[PDB]
Amino acid sequence: MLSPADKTNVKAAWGKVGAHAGEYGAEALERMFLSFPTTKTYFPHFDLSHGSAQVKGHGKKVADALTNAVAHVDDMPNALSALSDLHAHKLRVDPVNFKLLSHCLLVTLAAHLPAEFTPAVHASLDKFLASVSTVLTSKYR
Amino acid sequence: MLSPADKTNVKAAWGKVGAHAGEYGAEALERMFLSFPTTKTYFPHFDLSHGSAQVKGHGKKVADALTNAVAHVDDMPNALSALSDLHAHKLRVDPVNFKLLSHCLLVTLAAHLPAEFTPAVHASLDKFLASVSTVLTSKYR
Amino acid sequence: MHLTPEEKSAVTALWGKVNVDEVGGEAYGRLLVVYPWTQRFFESFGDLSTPDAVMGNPKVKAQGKKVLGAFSDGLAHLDNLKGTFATLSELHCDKLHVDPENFRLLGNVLVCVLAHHFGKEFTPPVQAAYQKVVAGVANALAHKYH
Amino acid sequence: MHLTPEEKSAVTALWGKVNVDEVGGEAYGRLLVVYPWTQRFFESFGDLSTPDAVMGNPKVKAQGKKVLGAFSDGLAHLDNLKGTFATLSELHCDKLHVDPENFRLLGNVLVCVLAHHFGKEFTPPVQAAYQKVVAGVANALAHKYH
Ligand code: HEM
Ligand code: HEM
Ligand code: HEM
Ligand code: HEM
Repeated sequence: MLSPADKTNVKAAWGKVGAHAGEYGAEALERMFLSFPTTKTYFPHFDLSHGSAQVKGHGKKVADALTNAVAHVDDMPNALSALSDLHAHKLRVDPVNFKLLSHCLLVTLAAHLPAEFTPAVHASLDKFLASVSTVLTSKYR
Repeated sequence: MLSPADKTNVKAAWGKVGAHAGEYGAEALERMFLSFPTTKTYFPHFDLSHGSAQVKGHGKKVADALTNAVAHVDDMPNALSALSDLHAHKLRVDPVNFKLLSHCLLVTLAAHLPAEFTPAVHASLDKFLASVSTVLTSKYR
Repeated sequence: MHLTPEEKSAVTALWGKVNVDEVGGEAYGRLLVVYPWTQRFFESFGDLSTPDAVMGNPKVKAQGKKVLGAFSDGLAHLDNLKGTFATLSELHCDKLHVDPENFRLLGNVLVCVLAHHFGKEFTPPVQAAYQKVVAGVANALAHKYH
Repeated sequence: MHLTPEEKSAVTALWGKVNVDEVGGEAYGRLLVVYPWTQRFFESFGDLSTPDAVMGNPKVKAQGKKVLGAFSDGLAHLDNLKGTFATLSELHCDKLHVDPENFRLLGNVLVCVLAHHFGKEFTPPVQAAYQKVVAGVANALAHKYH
């Protein structure tokens, strides 16, 4: 469960992200593919080289959906319902890979927010990311 | 999420366990200690020899909690509140270890209930145990 | 790798009583019912809409048979799993695109099936030796991923 | 223990710039804050209730010092991590009773702290070499568990 301080930390960190959302979603994906090569098996139809526009474009879509979850932080299962259905019944990503992207997302945030990534906020963001992960894998079985 | 059919299947398998709940709980533990030896790190204060009274005692307590959970499947968070408090602030078992115990739990039931362990009951039991792990670790942070 | 002489003999004696086609069918079917996201590779296999259609699917039973025959022969090369499964490892990654996490999931369904099949002869120590082997094979198949 | 020339270089040059005592103190402190159940080994460290109390606790900083230092010596023996860490592996199992999964958690926290500290020179490829290394050292520390 996210506390009031957790919600305030996530909305403040993500407010700072702002208009870089998309760019940071793409860097997070690149970090993931290079650190954990088994995650490339869900993307055989994509150019995964450095600089790829398909990665960029997927970047933004992942980014936009986080923004929408942050804006609906008290009502997530409803805002991400369409998303939950697409991963469970179509893409079918093993739930294990959601922790790997969450880690990489955190690393990306750390590298670009030297001031806002305190111990407290790191904790809140990890909790926020695991909650999105749970919601996204809710309908799998 | 546990559907209506999962709850009917777990109450059916668990009723069949009936009176051996205690003994199967002890066997599940011994299987865990032998197959995944890192789980012994949480029990340095125990005599872990085959059939020790401490291992038998703990098997019965684990069994009883599961029975409580099947009885209150519609309200697990409220029914396991005390236990989930204990694991989050006192025992503090890493959450990965709940999947090893659930696995061994599964294997114990397979070996002792040849008639009842069909493919749908296996699926309902694994979801159910996942749900119980999820309620026990929900207050961790 | 690295079982004791006791561990190898236990794995081999049990394996001598197994019907490889029947168990392969049961294990792979339960993989598909219990963890339904593993069905993602298999839309061409037909009806998988309920547990009974899955377990009854003939395409599912032949995949099971192929997969368990390969496992079965790997049991003879306990000393060199990595060399034995090198080419298959490369194939699953470059061509089939199979997440190696699915090998872990089949290994645990396999161990549940052996217990359901053999009941009391699937003692804790026999289980322990089989847990090491299914992780060893999962590790050998993921080895050439890149 | 297998790194490419590019990976070894990336690892060694960045570690040349790390102040061990400082990175150690921060990485271990964030471990206790972000995954509070790791606080079960450290009841004797005193006040660990809020983030601030964890981050300026002197015993927390001294432990991080100790650990990262030993971590740093292993970076000199990258071709034989299991033989370098065998004695500490035994100690962690037989006398400290530490769940080896704790080693993976610290590995991810350490990577977050390097990114936070070095910013944009912790690029994706450098992260990937560090991810290999921390996985190696955690596997080396768990080697002698039984
Ligand atoms: C926080 C976690 C995640 C979020 C918020 C997320 C969000 C999304 C979104 C918004 C889309 C586009 C859907 C559309 O077109 O309407 C998508 C597609 C996709 N996701 Fe996820 N996703 C997450 C995790 C993952 C993970 C861990 C993987 C696998 C490693 C993954 C694999 C895919 C794939 C393969 C697609 C389809 C891409 C395409 O061909 O266009 N997702 N996801
Ligand atoms: C199905 C999941 C589990 C359930 C239902 C469960 C339930 C219980 C119960 C009912 C107790 C005793 C409470 C008391 O006497 O006050 C207990 C204690 C304990 N549990 Fe859990 N547990 C689970 C998983 C685990 C796991 C995975 C571990 C570690 C590998 C673990 C380690 C312990 C320990 C060390 C104790 C205290 C032992 C003692 O001093 O008697 N539990 N648990
Ligand atoms: C013990 C683990 C496994 C072993 C030893 C194994 C071995 C094999 C073998 C021998 C083949 C046929 C190779 C050929 O065509 O020459 C194969 C094919 C295949 N495997 Fe695996 N496999 C295993 C696990 C899995 C799992 C868990 C999945 C997916 C959930 C998977 C997905 C596939 C697919 C999709 C094919 C292609 C079949 C076809 O084209 O008809 N494998 N595997
Ligand atoms: C990079 C991984 C690690 C390395 C290289 C490492 C190394 C060390 C070293 C060199 C010591 C000093 C012991 C002595 O004086 O003989 C130590 C002690 C200790 N370590 Fe580890 N450690 C690691 C991770 C961890 C983790 C993740 C935990 C728990 C979450 C842990 C728990 C302990 C404890 C409880 C002690 C005893 C400290 C005391 O006296 O309070 N270690 N470790």
